[PDB]
Amino acid sequence: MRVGIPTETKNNEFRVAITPAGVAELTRRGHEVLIQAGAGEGSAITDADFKAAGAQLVGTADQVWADADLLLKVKEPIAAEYGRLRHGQILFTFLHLAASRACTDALLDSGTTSIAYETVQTADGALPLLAPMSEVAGRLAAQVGAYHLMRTQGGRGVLMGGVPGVEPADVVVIGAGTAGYNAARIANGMGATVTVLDINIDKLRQLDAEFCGRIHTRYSSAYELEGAVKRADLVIGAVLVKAPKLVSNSLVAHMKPGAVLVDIAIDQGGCFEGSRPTTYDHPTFAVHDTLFYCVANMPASVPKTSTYALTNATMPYVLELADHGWRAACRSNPALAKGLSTHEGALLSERVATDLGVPFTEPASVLA
Amino acid sequence: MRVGIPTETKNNEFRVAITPAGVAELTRRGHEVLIQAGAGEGSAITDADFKAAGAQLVGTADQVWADADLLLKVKEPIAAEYGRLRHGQILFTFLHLAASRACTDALLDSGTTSIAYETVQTADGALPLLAPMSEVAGRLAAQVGAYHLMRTQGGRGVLMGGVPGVEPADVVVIGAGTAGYNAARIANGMGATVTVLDINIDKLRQLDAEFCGRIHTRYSSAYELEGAVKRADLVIGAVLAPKLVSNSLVAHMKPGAVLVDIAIDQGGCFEGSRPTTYDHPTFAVHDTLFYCVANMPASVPKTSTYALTNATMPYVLELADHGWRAACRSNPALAKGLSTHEGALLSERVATDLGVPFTEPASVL
Amino acid sequence: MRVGIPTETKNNEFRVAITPAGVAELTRRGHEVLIQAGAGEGSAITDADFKAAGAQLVGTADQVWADADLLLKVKEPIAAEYGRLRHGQILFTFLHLAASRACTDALLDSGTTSIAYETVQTADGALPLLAPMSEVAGRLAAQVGAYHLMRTQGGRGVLMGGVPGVEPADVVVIGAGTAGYNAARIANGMGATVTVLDINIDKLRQLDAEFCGRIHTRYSSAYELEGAVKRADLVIGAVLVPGAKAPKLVSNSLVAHMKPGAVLVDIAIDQGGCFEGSRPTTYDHPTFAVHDTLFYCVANMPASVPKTSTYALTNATMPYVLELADHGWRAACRSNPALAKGLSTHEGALLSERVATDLGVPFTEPASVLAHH
Amino acid sequence: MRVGIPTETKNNEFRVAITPAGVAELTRRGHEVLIQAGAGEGSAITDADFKAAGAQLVGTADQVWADADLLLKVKEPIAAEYGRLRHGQILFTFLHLAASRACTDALLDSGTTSIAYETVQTADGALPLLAPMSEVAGRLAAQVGAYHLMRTQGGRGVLMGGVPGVEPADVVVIGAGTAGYNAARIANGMGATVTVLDINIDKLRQLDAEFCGRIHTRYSSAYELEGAVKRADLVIGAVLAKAPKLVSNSLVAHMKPGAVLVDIAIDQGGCFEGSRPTTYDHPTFAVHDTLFYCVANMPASVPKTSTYALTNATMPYVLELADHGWRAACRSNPALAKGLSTHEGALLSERVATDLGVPFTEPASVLA
Amino acid sequence: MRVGIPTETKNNEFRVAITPAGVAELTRRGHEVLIQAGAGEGSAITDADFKAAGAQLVGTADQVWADADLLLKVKEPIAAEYGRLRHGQILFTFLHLAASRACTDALLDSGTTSIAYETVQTADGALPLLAPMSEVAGRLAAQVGAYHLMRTQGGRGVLMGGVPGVEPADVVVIGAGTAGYNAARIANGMGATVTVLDINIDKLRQLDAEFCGRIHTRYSSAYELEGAVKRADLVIGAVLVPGAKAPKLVSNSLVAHMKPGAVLVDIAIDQGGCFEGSRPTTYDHPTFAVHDTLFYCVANMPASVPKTSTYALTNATMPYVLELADHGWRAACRSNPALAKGLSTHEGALLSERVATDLGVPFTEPASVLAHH
Ligand SMILES: NC(=O)c1ccc[n+]([C@@H]2O[C@H](COP(=O)([O-])OP(=O)(O)OC[C@H]3O[C@@H](n4cnc5c(N)ncnc54)[C@H](O)[C@@H]3O)[C@@H](O)[C@H]2O)c1
Ligand SMILES: NC(=O)c1ccc[n+]([C@@H]2O[C@H](COP(=O)([O-])OP(=O)(O)OC[C@H]3O[C@@H](n4cnc5c(N)ncnc54)[C@H](O)[C@@H]3O)[C@@H](O)[C@H]2O)c1
Ligand SMILES: [Mg+2]
Ligand SMILES: [Mg+2]
Ligand SMILES: [Mg+2]
Repeated sequence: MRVGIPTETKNNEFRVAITPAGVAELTRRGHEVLIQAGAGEGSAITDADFKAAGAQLVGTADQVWADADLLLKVKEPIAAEYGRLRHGQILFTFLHLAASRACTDALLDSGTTSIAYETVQTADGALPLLAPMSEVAGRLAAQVGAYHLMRTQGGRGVLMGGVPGVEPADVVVIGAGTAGYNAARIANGMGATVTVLDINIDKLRQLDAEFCGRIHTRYSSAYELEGAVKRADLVIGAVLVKAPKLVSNSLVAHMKPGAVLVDIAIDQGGCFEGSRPTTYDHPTFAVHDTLFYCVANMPASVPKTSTYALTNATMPYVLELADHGWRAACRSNPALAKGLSTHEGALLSERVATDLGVPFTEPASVLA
Repeated sequence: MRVGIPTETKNNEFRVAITPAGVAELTRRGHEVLIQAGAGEGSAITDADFKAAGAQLVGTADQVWADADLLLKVKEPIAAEYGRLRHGQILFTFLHLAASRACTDALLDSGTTSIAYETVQTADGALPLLAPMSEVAGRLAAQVGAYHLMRTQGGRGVLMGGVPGVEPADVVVIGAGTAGYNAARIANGMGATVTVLDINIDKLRQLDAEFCGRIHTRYSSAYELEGAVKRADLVIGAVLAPKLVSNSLVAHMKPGAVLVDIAIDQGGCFEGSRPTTYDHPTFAVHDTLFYCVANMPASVPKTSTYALTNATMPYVLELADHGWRAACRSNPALAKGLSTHEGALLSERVATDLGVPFTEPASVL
Repeated sequence: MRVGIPTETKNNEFRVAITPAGVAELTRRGHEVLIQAGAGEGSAITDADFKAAGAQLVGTADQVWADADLLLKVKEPIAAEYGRLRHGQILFTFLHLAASRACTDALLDSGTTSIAYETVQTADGALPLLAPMSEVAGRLAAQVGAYHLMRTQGGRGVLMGGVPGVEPADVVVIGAGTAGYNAARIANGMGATVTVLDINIDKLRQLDAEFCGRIHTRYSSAYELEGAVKRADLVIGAVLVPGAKAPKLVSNSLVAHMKPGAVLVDIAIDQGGCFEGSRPTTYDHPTFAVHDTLFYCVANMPASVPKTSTYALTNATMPYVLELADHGWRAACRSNPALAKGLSTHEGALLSERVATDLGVPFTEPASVLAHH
Repeated sequence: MRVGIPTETKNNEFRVAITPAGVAELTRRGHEVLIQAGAGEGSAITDADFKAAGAQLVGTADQVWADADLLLKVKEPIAAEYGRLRHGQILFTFLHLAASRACTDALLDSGTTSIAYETVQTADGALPLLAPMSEVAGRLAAQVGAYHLMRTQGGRGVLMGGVPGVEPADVVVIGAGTAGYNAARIANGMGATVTVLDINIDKLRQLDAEFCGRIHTRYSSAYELEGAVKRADLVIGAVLAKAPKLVSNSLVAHMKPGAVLVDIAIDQGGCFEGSRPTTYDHPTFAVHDTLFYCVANMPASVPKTSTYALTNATMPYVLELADHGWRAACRSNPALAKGLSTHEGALLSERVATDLGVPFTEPASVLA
Repeated sequence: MRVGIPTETKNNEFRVAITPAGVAELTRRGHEVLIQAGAGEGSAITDADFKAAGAQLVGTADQVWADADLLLKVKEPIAAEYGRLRHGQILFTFLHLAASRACTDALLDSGTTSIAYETVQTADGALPLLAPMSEVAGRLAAQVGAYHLMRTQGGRGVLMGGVPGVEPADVVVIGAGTAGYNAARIANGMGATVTVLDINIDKLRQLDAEFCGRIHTRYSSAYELEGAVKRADLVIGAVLVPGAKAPKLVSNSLVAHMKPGAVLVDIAIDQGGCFEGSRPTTYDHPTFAVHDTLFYCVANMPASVPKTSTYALTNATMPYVLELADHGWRAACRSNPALAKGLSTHEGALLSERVATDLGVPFTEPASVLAHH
């Protein structure tokens, strides 16, 4: 079949839904790959690189959408693309349908078959396509937080690791899941004193074992959180579940002046009461005497790393969908089936259907 | 004696030349400490912190300068401050006289006694008061490198440590001195693959032992240096300056690669370096991003103030207890910082860089 | 029952399939242990050692095979042993059937019941009897690869760890399971720059955590594999699909692009090799040239460290040996799904699906020979 | 020559001034080694071990002192041994003569030639025979600190390393010399959060590099020291001339109830205002709501370790005294010569001479 | 001046005493560089590479030696080269004179001026030109020890690192200087249990700090050394007294009490060997039996990794080469006391005190040869 990857069109979205490794593998299996000219430029993949791997490069967005049987993207389609959606095409991308009725309705009205990266889920409950984006966000949180700690950025003016004889930044990571663990490991590699809070004591055991106690772990109670947050130079909100609000504005009021709060959970409401999504040009805002950083889609800022991280994870699903079509691919792999979102006007996600007050169609009935 | 610390007035300078630790020790010893109100605020030290330690908080800069026998600062006096300079006061601060005849003329015309932090020098040749600033600047170079590597900052789009299955940033540190060692260490801690270039094999050998081979060391031939730089996502120039990275070497670098010049305070070690500000920290050179902001340590004044004043403390105490002449006689390292006294220039290097007469430090001791 | 252990006969095979502690235990449970005289000498276990444990020592290999109900070995039967294979005997050893149409034929034609160590597989997917041998083979691969990088061995002439100011060897390990992890670990301990590829990203996460990113990890696509192999001084092939012949991942064409004097150690040679140019070699003559590189393809690597590997192996196999001796193959396999996955041949039936389909031989369901009545 | 080693006779001194290794090296060079029957049994050295190495075992202390040309000891001669001192013998042991007029006078009255372990000193200023004992004391201080932190010993009841989710002990080490570095190292290996205070920034740089930021370092000032001590569960005093009083009883008053303070400097006055030397059986006492541990001669607690650490250090010096006699050995080795204390009624240490108000005889005048 | 670099002639010696960038630097300074055709081939430096850099390629060894004012070599001249030694030439190379009366006599009888790399010595006592080779040899000692511990090499058959549940190899390193530290470090990286002995307790403290006690340290006395060696699978001899013949610390009767199949690598063989039974072996025939033990005694170990060792060496030597070329030996030694410490022979005088003491030969004070007029 024909696999199409258009240029991402969201403001500041520089990732692309495939790399040449991926193109080469599809091509080797007798799939034709159609890529819009310039699609990989944000990720430092040239048209030449993609063509060498086997792709046909196409001038236009609508030719890619009109000719592909499988359409790969990174983000959900936006308004300018709604008219490009079609019956008989499989769309595989991050969808976040609960967050957009316009998107969901555009997909339902088009008749298209869509599968969401973020709800693909293995039997142990893990989200293997979301996982690499959580790793990158976690790692970025630490770097971005160190930088905004600079006084020239409105921060308290504290270097992460201090220097001999001088106190390091005190870093608090809320959440020991994927993002959280990654934020802590990098803030620790920068010499900061890192404390991670979680109510999952097994996750705290893993940290304790992996850094041999260097990363502090505390059982997360409201009481312990308040105390840790009042002492912090840097707070990283890394709770994945809507995200609960663990840091009240009352609490922020008692923080050290110039403390930085980095909200990774922003892609689901934020885990700070005061969080509201930001953009790259205006990344941070003040709450009380404190600095909030809440940019949406953090991994888009490092496209060369994120493109590879995302697509290395999606590749085996991409291959199964190309080889076997959506129905058979979903029937063979219940993890892939958990991502099924729409098909010929049916909404196949019970979570989205109940959030939106839309009829739910059971996935099982469409796979027969 | 009275020790006086005014607020720093240079644009974007937020450090302060003493902490509460230093005031308590001066006070313990019977000296009076006078500090301009608000002086510690850029460094997150409040007036109340200073007062609890023993300081007297005075309302104006003019009063601090008038009444101090020993005047501690971070940066050289600027034009607005020239009228405050006075005979019979010891000024102790970073001066960099060879970079400013105006400042030199001001100190000479004032008759003041001054000692430069940066030329205080121990017998092994080390500069103990610059050292903490090089430590800070090396660590920052890693953090700031990492941030401008983001595509949104106009860098290539590479995360320092990558993630499992994905290539980390390739980081090259040129120079294995204090700053370089510190840049290498932070960048390695962030997960980047780090290569240090230097022609002192002994320093390479200490980096190899310290990190068990994890930080790569290459002896700095022209072939090694060019190959390393062309493969790099991030270059930290840390040679304390000669121009090691030519503009045409930069032409062959990966698009969107970041070059951070720590040497910028001494001309920079990249051909294309010119000094840059916090508001506009980077500029393009070919398809590459140069970061050359001056006084990097000023960015983290809570850290830098303590790093610096921990280093100056023993000298401050000796100046306070014994006065500049007795302290300088007892400690030749401190004497190496002598700059002016009662109209006379005491530095041969500054005198010859400015083509001005020079009084041998030994004259006055 | 009578359990028998013959002397290993494979080239330079110094391992044995039981130790004195094993014989004492079998003996204590009232079994007769028969051992071919000399069998343990390669592992420094003397006949007196084995006899004091409760074993009857036997002059001939033929007698051990004829008298044993359960026959324990380390390696697969070789050509000179095909005539010793018996109907109604249990053979418990490393088989690697997918790699040998001829060995499979002899087992099938003999009517024997065979269970392979390397397909014994627990619920979590782990291969507990292969594991210790993959640990040894992977550690060996790094030292053997380092040794062959020496110019005096025909290799490139590069030191594993370099020295200060001078680059280390670039080591590419394909596979991040037991063998690859151990190869990567030892190579990294010797100072090399180690990159590990796998298609299982969780294995790459584990390595990334264990060495805090010091050992590099790359998702294994053909595109990424070739780039890495072209840059490598030493390549270690360590991939597995359990019971299946190795996929050919490194083409002779790719090897033609490698640095002269590069070394390729194919640990997966026991399952047929994961390099196109791999063919089984021997401790006596372990290497051969392909294009301007040197291949190392020894299919019994742990044989050269028998004081380590005899014990590592028997620590793992002995609990399964005991179940087989006490209860017989069928009952033991019924009680333990993990042992059952090892089932390979019975009375001319091939019980392994991957082997069957890799060899183009008809397959018989294992459940059909274990079904209750 | 004849080298004699008697049994240590001070209360609770279980160390011995030679090991089998040392005996074998002396014996191989043609020296005769005479050892009091039972001398190494505190250090787990049987008479058989010494005998096998070439020693001659003798029944009585009297015989060892009478026949030895070089007498090796661990501690200074006590009152009962004063009559065993003699003209023409070399005595080589820890002397601390300034702390004892009775010992000093005994050495002088007897005419013996004595050399003090603790004043042997290389040209970088290091004290190589004292160094091993500081290493031991420092490491022990971490272990005894841990033990007396148990509530059952009167301490606050805090485990060094905590456990996942739970806060570790906060340990403050005052001084980054040999003892302090060693205490910081063990206390950190036990999982504690360790802060080291020193005014030597290059010693702090070394800690920062050796443990990669894990052991915190703070520039030492009374102000920093007060703050650190007020947060500590355990304070180790490791300042190495008499030791300065760095922790006042007033500061102790503001400490956490049940905090433990271990004074390694006790063998030169202690560095806590409240310190006074203790013994193994009554090792601790209360100051305000705090527990002080002040046992003199901590390395005696682990004679197997300490015997070997010490005699490894002294061995090259012993070999030279034996091969060459005291005069030639001292002329050739200025480090050994610095240990020179007495000879034929002359007092050869200027510090001891001025401290006791005795005539000072120049070591050079005797070395000619 | 004419600086000449002949091809190395020692067994399996693949290093060369200069690289193309060394040649360009001399040629830039106005010196003529003569290189024996083929001299760089073992280090993959072609005649063309050298010619490109500015060298004159000459066909015979004899012409290089006859024409060169400064003669750069890696190893000491051997018997076939003794006739090439010249009065009025400076020879700069590894000499190891305390270990060869024959080589010393040849240098003395020829009247040549020789400077040893291994006795050039900075005021801190470091030997900056030996160091890189010691790093290479120490790292190699670990990998060749591990190799010969294999049963297929006549070794004991123990894996360096063991595997979980099974004990690793027991490695003793004698000497905690450059080579000892590097061998301990690589052995430890392979998973071995490593014990290092030295009489310098400060070198033990460095090892203790660096590996937080993981590498064991023991003060070196005869008694400790014989306990440690009796328990060893592998012993690495790495002691030095600068310019002196190595002490024999490991007696043949001690070797008699070692484990059967133990491996002893004498890195110090270049200065005579620190084992009683040691004698120079070759990369062709590196081992021989002492009692039930295998001795390894290669005196040019870094020759096998020339891509690493040629650059490591020349990185260190080249600054001294430049000063010798520019100013002649006498002026250069006068300006640089470190280089002066290397001075070994001049016009029939032996300038090295330790060598003179060790060979029982008259010593001439080097300051006499450097005196002003
Ligand atoms: N030669 C010998 O003496 C000897 C001894 C022991 C083991 N071995 C062999 O070593 C091999 C490895 O064994 P193991 O115990 O490490 O297995 P393992 O299952 O633990 O790991 C094998 C890994 O290979 C990976 N893999 C499979 N296909 C891949 C591909 N196409 N690209 C990249 N990675 C891929 C898997 O994801 C898995 O992680 C086996 O063949 C085993 O029999 C040989
Ligand atoms: N075989 C080769 O190819 C080759 C190559 C390079 C170096 N080397 C040799 O390796 C040897 C060691 O060199 P290095 O650079 O490590 O030297 P080094 O000086 O750095 O270290 C030598 C160490 O040996 C210790 N030592 C001396 N006498 C001792 C004794 N009696 N007992 C225990 N320890 C003792 C010293 O205290 C010192 O720490 C030298 O002979 C050198 O020439 C050999
Ligand atoms: Mg398929
Ligand atoms: Mg002597
Ligand atoms: Mg010159």
